[PDB]
Amino acid sequence: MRGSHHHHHHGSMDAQSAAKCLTAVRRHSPLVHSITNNVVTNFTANGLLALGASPVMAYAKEEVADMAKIAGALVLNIGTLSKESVEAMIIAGKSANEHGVPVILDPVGAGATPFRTESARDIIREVRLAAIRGNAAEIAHTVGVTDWLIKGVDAGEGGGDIIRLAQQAAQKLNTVIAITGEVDVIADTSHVYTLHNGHKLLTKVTGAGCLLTSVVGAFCAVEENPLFAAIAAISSYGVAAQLAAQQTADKGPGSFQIELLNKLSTVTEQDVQEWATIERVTVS
Amino acid sequence: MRGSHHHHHHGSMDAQSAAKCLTAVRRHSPLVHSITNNVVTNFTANGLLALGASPVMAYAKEEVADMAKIAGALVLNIGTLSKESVEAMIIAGKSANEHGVPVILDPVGAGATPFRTESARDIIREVRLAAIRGNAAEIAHTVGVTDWLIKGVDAGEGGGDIIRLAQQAAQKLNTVIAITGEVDVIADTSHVYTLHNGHKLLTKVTGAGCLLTSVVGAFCAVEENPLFAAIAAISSYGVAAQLAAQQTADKGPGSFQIELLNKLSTVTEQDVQEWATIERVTVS
Amino acid sequence: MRGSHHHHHHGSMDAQSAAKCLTAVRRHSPLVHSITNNVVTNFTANGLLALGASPVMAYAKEEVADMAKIAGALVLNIGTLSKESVEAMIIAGKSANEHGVPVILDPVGAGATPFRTESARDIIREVRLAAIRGNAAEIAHTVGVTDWLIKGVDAGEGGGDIIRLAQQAAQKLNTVIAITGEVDVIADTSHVYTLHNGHKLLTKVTGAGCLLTSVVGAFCAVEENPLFAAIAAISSYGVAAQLAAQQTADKGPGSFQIELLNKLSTVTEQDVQEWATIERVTVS
Ligand SMILES: Cc1ncsc1CCO
Ligand SMILES: Cc1ncsc1CCO
Ligand SMILES: Cc1ncsc1CCO
Ligand SMILES: [Cl-]
Repeated sequence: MRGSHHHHHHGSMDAQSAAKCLTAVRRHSPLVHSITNNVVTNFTANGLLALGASPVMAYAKEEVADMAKIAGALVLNIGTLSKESVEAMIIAGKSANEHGVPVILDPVGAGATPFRTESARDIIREVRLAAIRGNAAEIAHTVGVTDWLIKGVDAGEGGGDIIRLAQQAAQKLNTVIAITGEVDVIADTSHVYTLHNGHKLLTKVTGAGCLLTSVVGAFCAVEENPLFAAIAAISSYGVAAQLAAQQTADKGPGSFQIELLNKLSTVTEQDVQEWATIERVTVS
Repeated sequence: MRGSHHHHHHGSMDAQSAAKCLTAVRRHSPLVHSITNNVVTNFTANGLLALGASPVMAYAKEEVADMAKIAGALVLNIGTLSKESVEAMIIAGKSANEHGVPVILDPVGAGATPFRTESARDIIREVRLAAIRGNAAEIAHTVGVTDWLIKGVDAGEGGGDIIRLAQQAAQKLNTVIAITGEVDVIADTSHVYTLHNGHKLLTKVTGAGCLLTSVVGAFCAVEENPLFAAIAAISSYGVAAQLAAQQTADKGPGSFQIELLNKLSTVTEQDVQEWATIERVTVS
Repeated sequence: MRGSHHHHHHGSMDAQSAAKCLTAVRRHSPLVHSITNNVVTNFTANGLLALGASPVMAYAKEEVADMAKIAGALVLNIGTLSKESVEAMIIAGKSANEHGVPVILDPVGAGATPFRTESARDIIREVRLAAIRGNAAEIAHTVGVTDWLIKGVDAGEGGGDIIRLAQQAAQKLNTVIAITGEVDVIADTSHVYTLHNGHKLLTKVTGAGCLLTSVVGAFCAVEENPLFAAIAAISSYGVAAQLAAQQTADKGPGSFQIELLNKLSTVTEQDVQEWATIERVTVS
C-alpha cells in the first residue's frame, strides 16, 4: 500500500497531492502500531479510527517485535517513558527496520530531564527513523544544539532560524524533521517547507501533538517519501482542526476535542485541496 | 446483591427480564473490579459510572486479591498485557473464585500474537470463569480450531456457524460464551441465544468491546445466572448504542462516543422492554 | 510564580480572593507534575490545560526527581499504585521538598485494601505535604492508626463529624486537609471552612476527584498559603461544575464531562466572585 503520490520532478509537494495521500489512508486503512505515553493512548486510538486507520497498542517486549513487523508504520512516543518501555521501543524499532516498516519518533519533553534527552538519543542511535516530530525546543535538545543557543528557540519568531534548525537537524540525522509551532517547518536533507494550517485550540487538548505524530505514521504507511507523507499528514490534520474550531471555538476545549475527532472522519479530499497551505522554501 | 431475575422454568430469557436486571444494577451499584488495558481504562470507568455501577481498577500483586474479594464482579482484559499483569490477573481471579465473585474474561487479540493466545489460555487454565466475551476469531483460536465448517464462498455469514462455535466452546470450557460482532451469539452448556441490538458506529470507538465486557460484569454482579446476566447486559448496551446513534446522526464518531455514555445513563427499563431483541435458538 | 493573594489579617478567605487566584493560575500557567493513576491521566491533563495550567506526567525513578524540582507543584495519586510507583512518588516528593515545590496527595481508595492504606501512610511519613485531598472515609482510614485516635461520636454516617475529622487530621498531620462530599470541608491547624459549590453529576465522571486534586496543585503553585489555595481551587472548580451542569443536567454524564472541560476554560473572575460560597466555621 506504500505508493508514490508525488515527486519533485513535477513541482513542489502541494494541496492536491496531500489530498491524494488522505484518500489512500482511507482506502488502505493502514495498521499503525503506537508505543506511546499513557496520557494519550485512548485519544490516539480514537483519532486514528476516526481518520480511517487501524490502531494497535502493544507494549510488551514479549510481543512488540511481532506486532511491528506486520504494521504499516511504527510510532514511538516517550511522553511517560520508563526503562522498560524504552527497551520495547528499540526492540520494536529494530524489527520495523528489518522489515521495512517506517518508524516515527515523538521526543516529548526531550530537554526537560536528562533521562528523556538521553532516551531520545538512544532510540535515534539504535533505530533508523523515517521522521521525528516535535516542538523546536525538543528537537534542539535531541539533536544536541549547544545549551546556550537553545534560548534562540524561545518566544515566537521565524523567517530563517527555525527553518535552518530543521534542515540542519535533518542533515545531521539523515531523516525528516518536522517542527510544529505557530508555523510548522518540515525538512529532509535537501528540501524545506513551511505549513500554515491548524488552530491555537490544539494547544488546549492533551495529545493533540501525540496524535498528530501517529497520523504522520498512518500517512507514512501509504506514501514512500516521508517528507511528502508528513506534509500531507500535518496539512490534513490542520484543516480538520480549523474545521473543528469553526464549530466550537466559542464553546471551549472540551467541545473542540470531540469535534476534532468528528472532523478527522468527515474531512474530505476537497477540503484539503481547498484549504491546505503548503509553501516550498527556497534553499540555497 | 446478586439474585435471580429469571428462571428457565419461567420461559426463555426475554427483554422483560433484561430490563429488570438493568434496574437491579442501578439499585445496587455493584463494585466492578477491572484489570484492563491502558487504552480503555478511562472509557471503561466512565461507562460503568454512567450505567450506574461503581468501577475500581487495581493491578498490583500486593492488592489484587484483596480488592477482588470485596468486589461484586472481576473483569480481566488482556488488551495491553504484560507478563506481570497476567500474573496479577490470575492472582485476582483465584481470590474471586474462592470468595464466590464472578470472573469475566475479554481475550482481546487472542490469535494475533502467540503471547496473547497463550495468556488467555493460562487464565482459563487457572481461573473458573463465569463468562467470556470476544469476537469469533478470538474465541475460536483460544479454544483451538476443531470444527472448521461454516460456509463456502463469500455469500452470507450464515449464523449457524457462529452458534455452533459458541455452544461448543461453552461446553468445552464449561462457561458462558458471548460472541459479539455482526452476528451476536450467547450460549452456555445447554442454551443458545442470538441478540440483535447494535450499530456499526461502535467499531469507531476504541474500547467499545472492552466496556461491553465490563457491563457484562456489572450484570453478573446482580444476576446469579451468567447466561441471563450476559444477555441482559448486551441487550441493554445495544439499545443504548442504538439510541446514541439516533441522537448522533451524521455528527461523527466523537459525538457518538459521548452520546453512548449519555444513553447508558438515560436508557430506561421501558426502553429495554421495548427495543431489546432476544432470540432463543432451537438447536437439536 | 508562587505569591500570596490573601492574608487572614484581611479577614477570612472569600470569593473575591478565590477569583484572584484563578486569574493568577491563568497568568502563570504553572507546570503541574502529576504521578497519578492510569484511569484519569487524559482527563487530568485536559482539565489542567482547559483551566490554564501546564500538565506534565513523569513516573520513572530515573527522572521524577529532575521533573519535580522544575515544577510549580507535585501531585501524588495512588488510584492504581504499584510498589514501583509508590517508590517513585516518594523520590519525587523528597526532591520537591528540597526545592520548595508544594506537594499534594490524593489517597485514593485508602482503607479499601491494606496496601493502599499503608502506601498512603508511607508517603505522608517520607514527604512534607502541602495538602491532602480525599473523601471522608479515605482520610479517616489514613489517619486512624487506632480506632480511638480521632475523637468523636460513633454513629450512622457522618457530617458534623467531618468538620471535627478535618480539624483533628490537620492537627495530627500538620497540613491542609480537604475532604470533599455533598458539603466540602477544608482545614489547617488553625482554621476551618466549608464550601458549597458543584453538582452531583461529578460523581458520574471518573477522575472528577483526581482532577480536583490536580487543580488544588495548580493553585498551590501560585498562592503560598495552601489553605487559601485549596479553597480557591475547590471553589473555582465547583462553580465551573455548576455552570456545566446547568447546561448538561438532562443530557447525561458524557455531555457533562465535556462541558466541565469547557467551563474550566470559560469560567471567569466575575463568575467565581458571584457564585463561590465560602464559609468560615466559627470554631473555638
Ligand atoms: C503533557 C504530557 N506529559 C507527559 S505526556 C503529555 C501528553 C502530550 O500532549
Ligand atoms: C486499540 C487498542 N489497543 C489495545 S486494546 C485496544 C482497544 C480495542 O478496541
Ligand atoms: C474508580 C477508580 N479506580 C482506581 S483509580 C479510580 C479513579 C478515581 O476516580
Ligand atoms: Cl499505564
